[PDB]
Amino acid sequence: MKLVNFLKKLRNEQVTIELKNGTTVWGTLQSVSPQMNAILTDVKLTLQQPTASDNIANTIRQIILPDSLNLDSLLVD
Amino acid sequence: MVSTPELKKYMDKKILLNINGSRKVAGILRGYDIFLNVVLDDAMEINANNHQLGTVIRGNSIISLEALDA
Amino acid sequence: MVPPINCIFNFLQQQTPVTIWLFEQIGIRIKGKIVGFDEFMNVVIDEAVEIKEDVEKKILLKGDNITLITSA
Amino acid sequence: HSSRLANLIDYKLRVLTQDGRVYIGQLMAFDKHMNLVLNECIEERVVEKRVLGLTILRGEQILSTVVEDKPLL
Amino acid sequence: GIPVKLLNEAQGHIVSLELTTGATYRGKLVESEDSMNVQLRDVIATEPQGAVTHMDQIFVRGSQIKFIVVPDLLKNAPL
Amino acid sequence: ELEEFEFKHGPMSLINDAMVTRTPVIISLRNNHKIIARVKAFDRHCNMVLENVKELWTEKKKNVINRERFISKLFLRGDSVIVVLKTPVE
RNA sequence: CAUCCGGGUGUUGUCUCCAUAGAAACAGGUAAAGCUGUCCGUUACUGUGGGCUUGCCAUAUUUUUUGGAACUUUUC
Repeated sequence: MKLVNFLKKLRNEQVTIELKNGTTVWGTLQSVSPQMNAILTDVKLTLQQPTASDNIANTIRQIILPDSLNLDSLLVD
Repeated sequence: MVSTPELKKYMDKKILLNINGSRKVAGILRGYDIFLNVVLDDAMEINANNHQLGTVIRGNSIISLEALDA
Repeated sequence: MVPPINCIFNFLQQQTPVTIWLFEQIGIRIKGKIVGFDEFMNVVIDEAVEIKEDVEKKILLKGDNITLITSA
Repeated sequence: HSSRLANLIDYKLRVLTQDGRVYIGQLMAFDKHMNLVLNECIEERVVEKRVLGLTILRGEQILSTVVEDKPLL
Repeated sequence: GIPVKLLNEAQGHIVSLELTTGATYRGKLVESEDSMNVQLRDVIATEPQGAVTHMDQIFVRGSQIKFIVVPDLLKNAPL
Repeated sequence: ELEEFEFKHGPMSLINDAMVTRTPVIISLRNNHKIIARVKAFDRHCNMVLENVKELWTEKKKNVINRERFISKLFLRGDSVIVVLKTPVE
């Protein structure tokens, strides 16, 4: 009965997410936790300049996923 | 964390209050709460001008409370 | 013991005027008598007025922004 | 879940904070509130440096974590 | 958990701390709590401007406690 | 339990009421950037998935300059959501 | 002080019965052994099946995860 359950299906996806501090991090998703703790692999983080980190990991404003994902098929239980 | 702290040794004692906004007031701590709200008698704020009032202080905005006399 | 819930019940039956402070805005003030309340620090202030001594004229307050409740 | 935090256990990481500091040091513990304790701490306000030792930073103050080096043996 | 009991095993020694206010105090610990509450004696407060001060007894807040410092010999304590 | 009865009767019932008809919603966010898109699914915290997102925001460098941005999908957490407007077309 | 009747643990060897293909193949050496090198049996990424060492077991309304944030300006 939550949108957090479909977000665990968002694993392996690339997401350029914004934060409450307001940084930019483009990277592939590893896993999604029930409290929104997300793990990123092969990431491109930006604040300052853009700086690459490999294993990037409540402040997330929204993850802007790619348009290649069909949303209604994942939006079912 | 329903266990309230132990201000019972300072109850009915003089206080030097620390609060939000750089606020301080002197008064005798009459009662305590689970959330750290206090009850002060002989309310007198710390401006330099000290106006007597004669006070139920809110808990969260307060930072700490000191002792005038040891 | 004088608990912060046991004191607030005397303010409603006594009908005393009480001044309300701000969460992070000390420049504003509050006033009025509280008829009833709730468990979360909800307040229904009667004769509601906003506190340089420009007193501006029931109100309902959120407990998260309450700072102090002092009788008198 | 909590499978991801334990696999970093006994590893040196860089954890950015909400204030902007990034303390670096090996991971000793992890908690359900995001509370982590670290050993050999070095804060970087920015060209600068600071030496503390063992610190346990809270879950409120944390922004993220990123591992700097692999596990030491 | 290890982050809460690790502070209770440091009691009696001195630890440093950080605030959301920004200033730090230092003093030997009298009590801890599951909230991250604090209790010391003989604090050495220091603001960001650097004004030194004295505070005898101080109780602290769990949310307002930002990042604390523990004794280095307490790193061999078992969890 | 009791969240199901308030889901149709509450103010979130119009989020179903506009979201069922495919109406657009103009949402004023916490970043000082109002959001315009078409909603798909929401939750009790107001974590909403938009389609064809359009933001509007001023700037300085200084004079006022507005800018727009097109987003395909954006599952934005409800904590930044500060005012949601069910503005219907008809 | 001895003798005598008995005992435990370890190791290698041997005998008996059962099983077998298996790479139980090769070479170094000690008081003992895969003690050591090569070596192979399943085989390290998947799907079906078993078990748990497991996720802690589900809190938007005050001390951590549903925001007291947003925005402006000067001094170096």
